[PDB]
Amino acid sequence: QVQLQESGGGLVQAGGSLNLACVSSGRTFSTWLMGWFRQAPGKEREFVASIDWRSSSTTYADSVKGRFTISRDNAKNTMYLQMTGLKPEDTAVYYCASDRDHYSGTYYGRRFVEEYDYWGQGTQVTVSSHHHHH
Amino acid sequence: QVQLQESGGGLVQAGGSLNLACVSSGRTFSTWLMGWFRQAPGKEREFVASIDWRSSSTTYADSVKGRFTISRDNAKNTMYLQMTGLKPEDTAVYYCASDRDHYSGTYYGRRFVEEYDYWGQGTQVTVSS
Amino acid sequence: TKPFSVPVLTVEEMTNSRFPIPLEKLFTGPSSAFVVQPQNGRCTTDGVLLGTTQLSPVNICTFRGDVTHITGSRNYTMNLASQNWNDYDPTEEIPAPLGTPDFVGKIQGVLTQTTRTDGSTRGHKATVYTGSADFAPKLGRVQFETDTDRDFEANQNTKFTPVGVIQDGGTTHRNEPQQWVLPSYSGRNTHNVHLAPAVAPTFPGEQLLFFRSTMPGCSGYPNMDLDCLLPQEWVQYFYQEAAPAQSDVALLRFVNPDTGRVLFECKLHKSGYVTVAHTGQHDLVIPPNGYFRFDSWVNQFYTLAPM
Amino acid sequence: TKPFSVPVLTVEEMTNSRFPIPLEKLFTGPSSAFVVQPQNGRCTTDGVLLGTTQLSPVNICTFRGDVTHITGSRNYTMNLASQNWNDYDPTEEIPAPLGTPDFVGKIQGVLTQTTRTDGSTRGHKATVYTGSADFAPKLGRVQFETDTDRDFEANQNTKFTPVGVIQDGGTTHRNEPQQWVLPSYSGRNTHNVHLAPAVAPTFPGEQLLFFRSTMPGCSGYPNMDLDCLLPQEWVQYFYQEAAPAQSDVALLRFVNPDTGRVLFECKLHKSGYVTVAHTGQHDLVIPPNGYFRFDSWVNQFYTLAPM
Repeated sequence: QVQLQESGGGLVQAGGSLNLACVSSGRTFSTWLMGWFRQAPGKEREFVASIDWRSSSTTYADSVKGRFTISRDNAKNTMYLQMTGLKPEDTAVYYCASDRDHYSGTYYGRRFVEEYDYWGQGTQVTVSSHHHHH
Repeated sequence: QVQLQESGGGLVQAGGSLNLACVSSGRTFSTWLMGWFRQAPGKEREFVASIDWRSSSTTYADSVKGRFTISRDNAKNTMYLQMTGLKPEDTAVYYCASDRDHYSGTYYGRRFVEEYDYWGQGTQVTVSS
Repeated sequence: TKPFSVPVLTVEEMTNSRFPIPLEKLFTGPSSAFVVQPQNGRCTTDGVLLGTTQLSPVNICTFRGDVTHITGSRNYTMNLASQNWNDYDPTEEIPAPLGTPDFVGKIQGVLTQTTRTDGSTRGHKATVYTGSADFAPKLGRVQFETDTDRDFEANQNTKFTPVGVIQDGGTTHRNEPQQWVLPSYSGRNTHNVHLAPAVAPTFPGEQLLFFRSTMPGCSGYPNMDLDCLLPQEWVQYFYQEAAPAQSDVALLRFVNPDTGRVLFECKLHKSGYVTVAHTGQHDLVIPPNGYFRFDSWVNQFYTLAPM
Repeated sequence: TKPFSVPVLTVEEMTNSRFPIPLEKLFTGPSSAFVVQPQNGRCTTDGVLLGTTQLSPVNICTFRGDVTHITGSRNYTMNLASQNWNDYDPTEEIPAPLGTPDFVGKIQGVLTQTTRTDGSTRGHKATVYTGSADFAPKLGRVQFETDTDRDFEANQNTKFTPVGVIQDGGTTHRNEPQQWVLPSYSGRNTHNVHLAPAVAPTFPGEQLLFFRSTMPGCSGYPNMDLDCLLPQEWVQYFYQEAAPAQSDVALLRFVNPDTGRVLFECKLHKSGYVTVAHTGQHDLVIPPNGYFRFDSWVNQFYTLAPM
């Protein structure tokens, strides 16, 4: 009954910026806590950012604080993630997720993956170093 | 504080009658559960009857049903035990008692001596043969 | 006629009426595969308690009485008193003693006992299986499984406090408890009596709205979902006010108290359950940051805005 | 201005606001020897919550969060979340997380935990000593003694459900728990902050009226008397109604519903406590077969009918 579709993001040079978006559709409810996650091939899915339905409480992983900005527009059913200062470390699939059980931006388990109940297919972000793989 | 004073115990012939009374004094509260107990020398105290503050529910020990009747008058601050058809087994000291914690005439622990917190000094009933 | 109204506590601030735990969210979805006939948390909007429903939020799934040991076992039979220590009369027109569990499962808790001769006390882990043949609260008889064969005394006040539920064995996960399967209140092969009626959406395009908690788990992989038709505070409020029902359906509004935003619409039925305009085979969960507000009396044909 | 009113449930039907158990009676007597300063069940008549008082009747003396095992023992430290699973903010102008126990004693219950990956559950006997040096709820940390040293995972939802009090310090002694002794909320050798004030009778010829329950005993010979200043249902009602106080003292009357008789009179004070006209050195216990009825506002100079 729910599909989250994230867009934006592709290939960017080390130091560049991107703007991700995530659109909600289906039998949704506006109070759901939402956030951003990322996963690289062969690694574990990790928390990136979260924000409540009132934009009251924003949460950031230590590895993205200062560079990233999470934002929410409920009337457009869209969540945003403005990324700056991208390093090759940030190469991953970026997923938006939503927890139907919780609304508080200070919900103490808001960084755990298994607490979120709806997930998008993800958008690929690739940051290329000045020194290419070989 | 609370004083419980029971009266009306004499000596009687087997098959006789007796009307016990109990008067409550002091810091009583009109809604406490009340009842009658008895104790013979060398034996344990045993429940006899009980009745709520509204006379809604009467309770009797099996060994006295049909022969005894329990009665309560709040306006006189008095509880009565009408006793007929007495036997020598009825010889004991009879105690008035009241439980400040409960009100219901069907409190499932109403037959227990320990549930009651105030007591009379006792009236002596002796039935000879 | 006294004006009808609904408590203004948020869902987050209210209590499940089928187990002594706080409410955590709202839930709506298809219940066509079940008979939704809970006995606790049943009350009319004008204040008539139904089923096995009483007023205390903590006297739910609790047991009180005295216990008798079953030799060669760690099991105890509890001869039941009512929730206020009155004699339990099996002829009262109720399915079971008020507050009796209304679902099949193994409920874990603690049996506590106080000896009135000296104030000595004791507590032991205890489990009651409301699906067992010896589960007969309507007859005044319930069996508990404990961890001792000696410590409990006869003819002393005993209380069961519920904690959570368990699932055991090598069976499928979340097979147990079954929250929509009423126990046999009089034991094996007997019919239940004086039940609150089953509920189901009537007007098409509507489904039942449930006040949901998560029962704590004590062992295994249990199904900890517990939906109730009315918050226990709503049961307390309707009984107190006893406001006459101007119609069969009260229209309520779900309002976030910080924003004042209206988030959805719903129908409170006179017999004490809620329907919303939700459709399909999936479930919809609603965070508990809102309170219900009575706006006007309507009838069962009022068309709700889909939520 | 909304008219003031009190719930019409009898004492028998209401819950203690300092422990999740039903009220059993009323109690009045001299309390000048104690400092009566409980932090739960604290609410003004216009609905301002005080101390650590929250709205749920089942979230009293409960704890929620995650646990870290203290190596070399069967003990666990619980890093606390609020009762609604939010991050606990120790900088809130409260003495401790809302619902924290407000008395020194040994509280027995169960620690349950759910693993969020597979839904596996577990529960263990647990005791919290609210007088222990590592009882620091205001700093976000509480210690439990359990019956295990391995079967609890880190970073998983964990809950403590209270059951009763135990007693193994002075054995038969009724010297514990001590219901009028506040814990050191920030731990050993710290001072409490933002307390709800202590209460005492002001008018000559008056004493405090208490709403009394008996806590279940789980071991030994505990002092199970628990007196609260307000039923948890009154806290709930005042918080919702939020009716302005036209006077510092509401005049209530205790009425038996089956008869309509007034059994006594009492003053409900704006700050959230009750006094009666009673002045022996002897205690008076009142069975709970009655409700309270607001009749009119009066001044502090009103002379109540003695009981």
